[PDB]
Amino acid sequence: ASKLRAVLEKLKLSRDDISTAAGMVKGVVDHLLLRLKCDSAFRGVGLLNTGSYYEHVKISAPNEFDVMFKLEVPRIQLEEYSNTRAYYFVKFKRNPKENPLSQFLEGEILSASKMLSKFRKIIKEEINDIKDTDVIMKRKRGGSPAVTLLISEKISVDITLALESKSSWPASTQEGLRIQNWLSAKVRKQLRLKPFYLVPKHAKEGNGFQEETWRLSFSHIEKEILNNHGKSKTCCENKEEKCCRKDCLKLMKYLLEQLKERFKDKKHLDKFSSYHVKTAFFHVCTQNPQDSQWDRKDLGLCFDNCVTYFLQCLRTEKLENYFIPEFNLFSSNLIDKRSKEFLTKQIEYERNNEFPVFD
Ligand SMILES: Cc1oncc1/C(O)=C(\C#N)C(=O)Nc1ncc(S(C)(=O)=O)c(-c2cccc(F)c2)n1
Ligand SMILES: Nc1ncnc2c1ncn2[C@@H]1O[C@H](COP(=O)(O)OP(=O)(O)OP(=O)(O)O)[C@@H](O)[C@H]1O
Ligand SMILES: [Mg+2]
Ligand SMILES: [Mg+2]
Ligand SMILES: [Zn+2]
Repeated sequence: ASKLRAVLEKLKLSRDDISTAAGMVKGVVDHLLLRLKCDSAFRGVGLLNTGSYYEHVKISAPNEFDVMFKLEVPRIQLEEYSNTRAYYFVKFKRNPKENPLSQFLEGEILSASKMLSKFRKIIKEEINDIKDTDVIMKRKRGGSPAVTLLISEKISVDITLALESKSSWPASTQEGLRIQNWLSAKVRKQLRLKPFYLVPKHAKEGNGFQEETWRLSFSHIEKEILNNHGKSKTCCENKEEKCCRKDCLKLMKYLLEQLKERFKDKKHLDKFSSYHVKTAFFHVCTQNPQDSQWDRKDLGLCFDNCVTYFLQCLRTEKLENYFIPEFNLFSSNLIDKRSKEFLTKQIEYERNNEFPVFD
């Protein structure tokens, strides 16, 4: 109640930190975007600002920014890899015109691993010829489609290549985005007329990866929803309509960040990410579609609703991707049962003890 408000106060981003970080990031990102347009493959590349900073749910410090370098790929033909619902091979239809991505084809399949290698290579060469600014590239991770930069040893920038398709969303999405009773059927229809994205994250094949696979991304839609999040079009535009939706997501993010920090050397929580609590939070929005169910005065209850839904997800080992219902973020394949039981026990103790990990 009063204690949660004091936590939200401490999580607020400093105006001075925002001013310095926003300037540093824009300078680096604008430069790379310019250099990439100069390569034959990446002529159409455009910027999408995404994740928690641009959703206004970043907590503590503005020290991690996300951007998509998107690229329209006309006449795309997707093939689902192995019923995984989220991972696809990219092929092309008949096209008289030369394909600008020819260099990355393996037979008829656009190689995610080749395209990412060149993307990463270009960015690497380019961040040397930045001289005015201190910028290094961190080592490639199999988990992330992103190239990660560190600016002035303090600010991380994740850049993901993203193919843009203006086609209908794949069939795996048909029962996703259950926003009809919250944001309206007409908004669901408008969002589903927007493009979708594919990022070069590869699917599991036995011991390793199917290195040519891409994964669906709806980061653009997640941002649209968080920054236009009410049943009322004037939600949070006036003092009579201040909801606690973003406050509840910030508190869930802080709960996980604090537990991950406390066990950062003991492995049990390494497989959990902020995307787990972001996804769970969108599900609680579907369950609680009225702005009256997110009144600022009910912060403690609204936060409890998010905590108990997340606990139910851990116990049942079910957390659907918000866009792709048959994609289980909490499957055995991804997170072993012992890790989920360990997180459940820490979160139960926090809920039973008024969240001492916040104090
Ligand atoms: C960059 C950027 O800009 N827009 C989206 C975007 C972007 O990151 C993604 C998109 N679209 C995305 O899918 N990222 C991703 N996917 C899986 C994972 S994991 C290893 O499966 O947990 C992670 C991830 C890995 C390590 C640490 C961490 F914190 C997160 N990250
Ligand atoms: N497993 C995932 N599946 C799909 N999209 C993901 C996944 N992980 C991350 N993303 C997308 O990439 C964005 C950036 O991810 P990132 O890990 O930086 O988290 P975030 O939402 O910015 O929150 P924070 O950085 O504060 O933890 C997410 O908001 C989401 O749209
Ligand atoms: Mg982020
Ligand atoms: Mg990131
Ligand atoms: Zn609101």
